[PDB]
Amino acid sequence: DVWIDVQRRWVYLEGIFTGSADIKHLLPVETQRFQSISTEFLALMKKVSKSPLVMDVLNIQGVQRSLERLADLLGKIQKALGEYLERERSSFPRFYFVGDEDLLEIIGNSKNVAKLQKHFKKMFAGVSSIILNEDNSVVLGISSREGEEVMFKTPVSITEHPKINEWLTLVEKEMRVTLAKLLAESVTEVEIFGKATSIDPNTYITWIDKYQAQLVVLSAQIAWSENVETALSSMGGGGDAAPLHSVLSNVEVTLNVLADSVLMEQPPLRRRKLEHLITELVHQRDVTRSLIKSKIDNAKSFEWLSQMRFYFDPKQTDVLQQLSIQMANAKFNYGFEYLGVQDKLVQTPLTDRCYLTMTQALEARLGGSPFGPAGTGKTESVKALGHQLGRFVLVFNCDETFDFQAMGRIFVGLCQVGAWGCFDEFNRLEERMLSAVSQQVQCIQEALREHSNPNYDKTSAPITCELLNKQVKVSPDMAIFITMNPGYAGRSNLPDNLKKLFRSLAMTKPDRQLIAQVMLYSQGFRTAEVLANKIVPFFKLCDEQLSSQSHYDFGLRALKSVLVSAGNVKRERIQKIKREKEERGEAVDEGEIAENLPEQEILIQSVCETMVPKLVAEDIPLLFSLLSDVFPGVQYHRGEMTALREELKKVCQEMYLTYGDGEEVGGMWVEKVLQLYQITQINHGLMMVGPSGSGKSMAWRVLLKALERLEGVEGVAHIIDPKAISKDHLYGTLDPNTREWTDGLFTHVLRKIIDSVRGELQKRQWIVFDGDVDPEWVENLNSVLDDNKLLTLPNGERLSLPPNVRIMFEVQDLKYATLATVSRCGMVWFSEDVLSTDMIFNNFLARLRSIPLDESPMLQIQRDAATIMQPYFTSNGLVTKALEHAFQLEHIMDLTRLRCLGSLFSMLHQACRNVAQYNANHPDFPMQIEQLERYIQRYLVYAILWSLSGDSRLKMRAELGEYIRRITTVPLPTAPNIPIIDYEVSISGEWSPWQAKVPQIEVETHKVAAPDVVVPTLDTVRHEALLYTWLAEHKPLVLCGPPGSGKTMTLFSALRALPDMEVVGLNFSSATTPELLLKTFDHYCEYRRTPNGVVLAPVQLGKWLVLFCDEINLPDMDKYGTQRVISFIRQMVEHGGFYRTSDQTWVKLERIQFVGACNPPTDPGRKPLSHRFLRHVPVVYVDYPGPASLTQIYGTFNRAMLRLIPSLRTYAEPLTAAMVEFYTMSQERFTQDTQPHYIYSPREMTRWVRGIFEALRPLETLPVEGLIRIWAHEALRLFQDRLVEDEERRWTDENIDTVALKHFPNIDREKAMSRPILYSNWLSKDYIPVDQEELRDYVKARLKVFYEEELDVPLVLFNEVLDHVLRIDRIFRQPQGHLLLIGVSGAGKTTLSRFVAWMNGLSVYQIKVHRKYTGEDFDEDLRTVLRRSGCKNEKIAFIMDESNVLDSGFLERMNTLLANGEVPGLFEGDEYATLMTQCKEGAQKEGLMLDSHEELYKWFTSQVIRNLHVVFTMNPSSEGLKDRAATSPALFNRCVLNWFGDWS
Amino acid sequence: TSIAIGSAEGFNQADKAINTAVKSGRWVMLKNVHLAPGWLMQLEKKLHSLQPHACFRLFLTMEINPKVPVNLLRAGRIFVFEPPPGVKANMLRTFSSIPVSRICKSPNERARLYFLLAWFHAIIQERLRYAPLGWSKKYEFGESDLRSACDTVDTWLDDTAKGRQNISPDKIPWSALKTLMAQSIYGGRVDNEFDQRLLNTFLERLFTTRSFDSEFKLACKVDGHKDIQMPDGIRREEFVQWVELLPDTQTPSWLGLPNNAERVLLTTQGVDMISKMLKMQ
Amino acid sequence: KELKNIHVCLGGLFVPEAYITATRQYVAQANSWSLEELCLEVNVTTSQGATLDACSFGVTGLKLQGATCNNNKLSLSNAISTALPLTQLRWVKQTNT
Ligand SMILES: Nc1ncnc2c1ncn2[C@@H]1O[C@H](COP(=O)(O)OP(=O)(O)OP(=O)(O)O)[C@@H](O)[C@H]1O
Ligand SMILES: Nc1ncnc2c1ncn2[C@@H]1O[C@H](COP(=O)(O)OP(=O)(O)O)[C@@H](O)[C@H]1O
Ligand SMILES: Nc1ncnc2c1ncn2[C@@H]1O[C@H](COP(=O)(O)OP(=O)(O)O)[C@@H](O)[C@H]1O
Ligand SMILES: Nc1ncnc2c1ncn2[C@@H]1O[C@H](COP(=O)(O)OP(=O)(O)O)[C@@H](O)[C@H]1O
Ligand SMILES: [Mg+2]
Ligand SMILES: [Mg+2]
Repeated sequence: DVWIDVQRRWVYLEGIFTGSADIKHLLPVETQRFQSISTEFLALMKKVSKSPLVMDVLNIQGVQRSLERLADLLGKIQKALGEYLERERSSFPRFYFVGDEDLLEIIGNSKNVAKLQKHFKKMFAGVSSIILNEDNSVVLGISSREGEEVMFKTPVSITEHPKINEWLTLVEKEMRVTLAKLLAESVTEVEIFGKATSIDPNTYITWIDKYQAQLVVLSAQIAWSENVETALSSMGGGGDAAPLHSVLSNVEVTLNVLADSVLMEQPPLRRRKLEHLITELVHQRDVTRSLIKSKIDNAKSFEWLSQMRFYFDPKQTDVLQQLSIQMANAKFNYGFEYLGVQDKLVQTPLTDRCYLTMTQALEARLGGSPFGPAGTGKTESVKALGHQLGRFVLVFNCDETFDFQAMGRIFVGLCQVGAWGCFDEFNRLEERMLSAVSQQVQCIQEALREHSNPNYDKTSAPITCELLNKQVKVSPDMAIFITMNPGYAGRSNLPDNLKKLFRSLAMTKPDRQLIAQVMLYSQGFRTAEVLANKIVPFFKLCDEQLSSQSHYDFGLRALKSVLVSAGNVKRERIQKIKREKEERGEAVDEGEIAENLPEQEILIQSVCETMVPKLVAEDIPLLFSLLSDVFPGVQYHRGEMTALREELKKVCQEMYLTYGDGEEVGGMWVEKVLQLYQITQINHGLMMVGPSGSGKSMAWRVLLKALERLEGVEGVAHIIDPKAISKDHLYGTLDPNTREWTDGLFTHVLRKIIDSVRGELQKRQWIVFDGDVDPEWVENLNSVLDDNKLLTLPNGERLSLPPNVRIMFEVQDLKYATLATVSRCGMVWFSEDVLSTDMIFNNFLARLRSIPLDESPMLQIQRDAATIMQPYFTSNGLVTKALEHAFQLEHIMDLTRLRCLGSLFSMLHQACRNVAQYNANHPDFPMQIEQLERYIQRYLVYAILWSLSGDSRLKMRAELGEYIRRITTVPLPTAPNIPIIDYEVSISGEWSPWQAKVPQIEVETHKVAAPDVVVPTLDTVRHEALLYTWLAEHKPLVLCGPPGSGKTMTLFSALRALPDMEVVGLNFSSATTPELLLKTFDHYCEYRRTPNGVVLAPVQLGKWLVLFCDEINLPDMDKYGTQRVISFIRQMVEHGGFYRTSDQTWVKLERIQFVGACNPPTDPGRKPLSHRFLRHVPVVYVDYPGPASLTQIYGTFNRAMLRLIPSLRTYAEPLTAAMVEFYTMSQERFTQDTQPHYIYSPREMTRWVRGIFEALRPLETLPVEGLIRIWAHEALRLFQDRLVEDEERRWTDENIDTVALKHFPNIDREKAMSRPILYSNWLSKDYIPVDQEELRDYVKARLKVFYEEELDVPLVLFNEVLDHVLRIDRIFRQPQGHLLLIGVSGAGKTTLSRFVAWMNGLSVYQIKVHRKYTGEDFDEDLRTVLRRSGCKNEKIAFIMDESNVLDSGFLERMNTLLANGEVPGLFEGDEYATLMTQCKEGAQKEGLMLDSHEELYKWFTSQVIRNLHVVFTMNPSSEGLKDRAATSPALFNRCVLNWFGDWS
Repeated sequence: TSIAIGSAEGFNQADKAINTAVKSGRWVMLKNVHLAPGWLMQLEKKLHSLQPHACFRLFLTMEINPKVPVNLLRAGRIFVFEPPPGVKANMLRTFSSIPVSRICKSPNERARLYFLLAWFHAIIQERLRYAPLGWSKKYEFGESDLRSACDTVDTWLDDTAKGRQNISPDKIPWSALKTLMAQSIYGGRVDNEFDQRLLNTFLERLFTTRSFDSEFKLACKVDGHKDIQMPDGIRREEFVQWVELLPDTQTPSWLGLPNNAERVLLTTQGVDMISKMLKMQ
Repeated sequence: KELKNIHVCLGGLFVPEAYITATRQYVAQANSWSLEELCLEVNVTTSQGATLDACSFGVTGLKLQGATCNNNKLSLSNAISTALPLTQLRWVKQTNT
């Protein structure tokens, strides 16, 4: 327990000390200590490696003492390194925004400054890189992402300050002082531009170009504030001529100059500066107009103090404190943080109210809480206010993983740096986390309040707060802001104490008209006022008139996207007119171009490009009428993107897809593809919404390929099923102990793209989320899908979204996504009408004609078959009308078009393979065109029938057959009454009845009612053929039907005809999760790293692994209607693989197929399957055998049974009838409506026949009365033991007598129906009937012996005790015989079970559960019992009580053990090797020589099945039994249920 | 020592603080203990077998939810904190919470400003009972808003009055106070145009120079033809004494609402009372 | 054309704001006006004694809370609610006055 820790510590410390070759210069003494440690480590490696034996090294003295000394040394040096990192973070606090490994990277790479250039983006607001000279010895300045640079007035020399922290601090200080000096110069110039009647455009543009985008806006604000203050000071006399009009006119003329400037072409940086200046001066004009209208003549009037005012004092020695920003009574000093070129918001009334409220909160030294619906400007307004004060604002997208420690360290970083923390979705945290974080917030605010006191002096002790058990310095510039959408799903409730720490503000209705007007005016739109007054009411009326859809969003983000697109479209149209003028003539006048420009047409084009793609069919005319009314007389026609259209054509031809233009076949699909392309061009977050199989996947794949072939940029798509894995595996985990971050799947992909080791940034990267969307996981992408384009992790790491990456979602609905997600994504709606059925038929036929089925005569056969079946796959054809009619029938599951179509296509592929097999079998006489035509037509009819009605009852199948017969022209069977579903198609091309494949067999006497014995019946031969057809193609299939209908029996019978397939049983339950599938893969398959990637394939080469799921619809749906295991299977089927979360690696499945079984979804505890899952799995409905089929199946078993006694051979026909009638009656009498366990199926009848056969095996002869007695006894043990009420059991007795007398008239009633019907093999060797009194005496004697040898609790014998012990003895004498005794506590269930187990030689095992009992203890006990009963051949009665269960994992493991006899993941690791060793020893003891682990594990499973008997005892709860029926299905279909109840 | 419940470190801190205080005699407060219903049981068992210092006190602040253990409720004395029953009770609580030295300061008008603040707070908090009509939704107009308004009044009065004993009512920054209360303090919670209009209603009606006249009416036609009269006093004790002599006949007309607004509610509660008197029979 | 002269109950419609938008659109299209420059005027009259012009739409079931309407003028009342017999919504050009 010491060697591994020391080894790991030495490895990572050696990595740290070796990667950082310069770390020794700052850490000398510990460098020498680590050199000594490394010498010691080399000594150990030279000593222990010589002798590779544990015994050879544990005999050497001085090893453990030296190891303990080394452990202490490693701990001490690690603590010293941690303290050093803390101390170096104390200086230059920006290092609190980088990780420890990153901090060490900067520490050791101080000599080379090239590696440090990637860390400034996370330590500074807008500093992306630092400018250095050719020597890389002095820091000349800083640069931003946009390329704007600030040249330091005095460059920082790294040579004079070699230490990293010192010159970094000098760089930051020089940044601030240089920004202050440049601001002073810009203010000096803009003052000259101020107080002027006219402004020269050239000088104004020169000044704009000279200074940074931040500084020009700041200087304009300062100059305007000074002008207004001077005017108010002059007017303070009262009743005087106003020079405030002069200030207003100065604003107006400057706005005119700026508006003229933006009309003409400008450099992008200058254009952004002009836009910011236009916005700011529009706000200034509005404020000045408000002041003039209000007749404000005093500078102390609140109409002027309520505004943001800027005061510049050149007389201040400190240039940092030279600028003051004041709002109401709140004063701030400009932080002078370089912000680069941010996007300025429009200062609307709401923004002003937000500024006032947040500044009031800041003056009170408490946080701000803007709340409201999504897209109201809550986060952006906070960022805009932070940038207005020159503050460094960091946005943290918060979720429930932001625990106390993560929030504490974020607060520590904010305190040290002095930055603003905008915590978006703060309510996504847990309520207990909110309460815990409230204490830290209160401590920080108290420290700030103490700082604000005038009694404090900066020369005294600095203000510190207790954060994470540490004293942390709190800067006065810190602020905490939380933006939350109250009411949204996935949000928690804030505690009152936390709420009192923030000033709340309702941001619900943004001033949309003002934003539209200002944005359009800044882009150069003439008549922006009318455009805004038309486009904002248009959005309001679109929200009102249009239908309510979950993917509809007509808020600010929609208008914002529309306005940005309108500006881009205007620029593109101007460029197009420019090139047209260049190619035709030489006269270009940009003013003329702006004058005659159809701005309304541009707005219509923007609206159509952004709003139209998300509209449903019924809402398109409404929106177009709204456009025609709001913008009358103007029309827009979408441009024909031809250059992309030929590429789409080529890709569709290469991908066997149908292409169309406009109103042709597939035209709507191409329109949707073009809309998706436009949304990609305009949005970095996209979503493709529509019902399953609407062509979304093909749309985006074809778009990616066409873009690759058109632009030349290679497109890489990463497809992730977000709900197929846990959110921890999707985003990442933070270790609560070691604070170590493990990346998730999306995080790993994004980080790999950002690093771009293999040129990822040069490729078009599309991260598609193909799965369900709920607020639990998708809200973590909010900051990703916002203007922030940033992924924030709880460990403080922030990853910026590269411009070449698009985040896409492919979903079937958005009924669980909140508006927060809907508003942050461009929606493309794919209706089912987009993908027509003709398109699917064309794709299928093209694939059939092009792709061979074997891997060419096979291709020729496929082409001939496609030519033959072409006439039936047309619009208004046979298949289309059949599908339309089948959609009107009743099916056991929801019917989707692609499920039936894929079933039909697979059956047609099987037909082609049948023709190929016929040709191979007859080399001399290959199948001719006429025989092929007849066979293909008849098989097409047959496959249509079995694919469009295979999941329906008999009457639906007959109805579909009759409809097909009415509409088809294919020759059909001519029977007047036999339905078409009763025929098959022979390879000769003729209809043949299925009854010819159903021969009356004679089962062997010793094989009566055996588990693998099937009596051939019409449904058996039909379902067997259908399952063989579906399995031969490896197409996943689902069998639906009532429990015990024969789904497993049919599937095993069909698989017996496929020797190359090995079946593995998985039993799903309510708490089944994909880890069960992963354990099955680990046990039965292996991963290998082929050159194409990781491939998971079965260990047995040449065999296909069929994973058979027993109850596929049992797994619980979350509160958002998603089953994780179902999504996992859908991913493995549709994508042919999954993701290994150990290293986030795509694993491709090979030679693995899935088969599911389930009860109808209407049954209790069963959920309907997802439509995206049912699309790929054909569903076959296996119903209960009818009276004729049951009579045939059990009649055969009875004849085989009664062949034992010739004198009874004539009673097979009546007995079977007595079997059939009573079973029917009970099935009608007792239903699941009364009690959950009242389920009767052919399984009871098999048990009936099997029990009577066991009773009849030893007897040499027996009269009819004894046979009837055995029949009645087995009926009692089958149909009466589970009954709850007394009247039900009385009904069972009376009708057993009635049925027996009806079917056996001439019998002795008393001799066969003596009411105490008791059978036992205790008194005699055979299972003959026993008398009650002799049985009581024998039980009394055995109980005396039991008291002497075992538990000595005296018992009182009554009749019920004798009946119960007889039943338990019956169950313990059967293979895999498990019990479920349901009754009141203290009724003797455990005592009777132990007594009967002792009589039968079973060893009683009970788990000793205590308070500290966990799942691991249960797993260990399970391993013990399995080893004892499977390796030692010891019969064990495992007695378990319902109170012994502490978790659902108990029920999962018990369910798997009851159903299969083994737990796939129970023995893993050294335990599996020990189990294999003991199993080999046990097999050698038995006399079987087994070599491989697979067959040995099979022998172990057989031993466990034969030996272990599980007795489950539980109290009779009404809802408890219903819950157990779903949590553990095997407790009700693998266990014999005995209702002891209370004592009568 | 105040500790917020919810984290493991929180539980460790709570245990350490209680163990220290039961011997030293200090006080321990634990906040939001309803978020850890399980831990409250072990806390109750720990408290039961304990003989702490004479001056030791343990306060557990919680929300009224059924997850709190019954045994813990029986083990301690319960105090329910809720909106005051009426305008008079609300104003009395407001005047008791604010220190006397705060109201009695350099300007004599500060007392009347605080009285107006208390009346305003009482009216808006009492209109919350008639949720559909008094407002549009259950806004959380609470004690923090009152503190913020008091701080704003203090700051702006001190700014306007540079320590002068008396200032004219027209010189009081009425516009600043009205705007800050309608946009930042009380208007921050308001997310409706009509609720904002009603808040502006109350602020313009109450906060003005006319509030310093002897004929000022706080409310009109409360019952019949009489109306609530603005007290003529200039000291805090006189305002409190006026609040004490309120008629104890409060009607929704005191709030500006119609008198029948309570008619349904006062009916239901009455019936509810009967039900409770029948449940305990 | 008959659908214009019917009186609907706004509370009995699944989406009454869609009805308001539809009436606004009908008035805008009939007079060839722009959709965004239309404002709404309300005239309360008796259901039987009323006339609807090209811009007036009839609405029933509106209840005035705490006030009574006489001659299209509102007065405070002590009644909980007063049933407005018929309401004429008439779309007109915005005057900005
Ligand atoms: N342009 C096309 N021409 C012909 N067939 C097409 C075309 N586009 C798609 N298909 C076919 O129609 C079906 C559409 O499946 P696709 O995965 O594209 O739909 P989807 O809506 O993304 O499905 P899901 O919602 O299940 O993920 C497939 O059989 C596909 O091969
Ligand atoms: N006053 C404004 N001027 C310009 N753009 C604005 C304004 N208010 C909001 N926006 C834009 O609208 C969107 C609002 O985003 P965000 O502030 O995150 O919304 P919220 O916080 O309400 O969810 C962004 O695109 C933002 O730039
Ligand atoms: N033709 C048949 N031959 C033999 N047994 C049959 C036949 N039809 C139905 N059964 C009986 O029906 C039951 C089906 O059990 P099982 O395969 O587990 O059903 P399911 O998969 O529907 O749960 C068994 O008892 C089986 O013997
Ligand atoms: N038939 C009986 N006569 C007398 N005592 C009995 C009888 N059955 C159970 N007990 C007593 O009940 C206790 C055992 O109950 P147990 O079998 O564990 O109950 P459960 O039915 O809940 O499993 C012992 O005290 C035992 O002597
Ligand atoms: Mg936000
Ligand atoms: Mg798809």
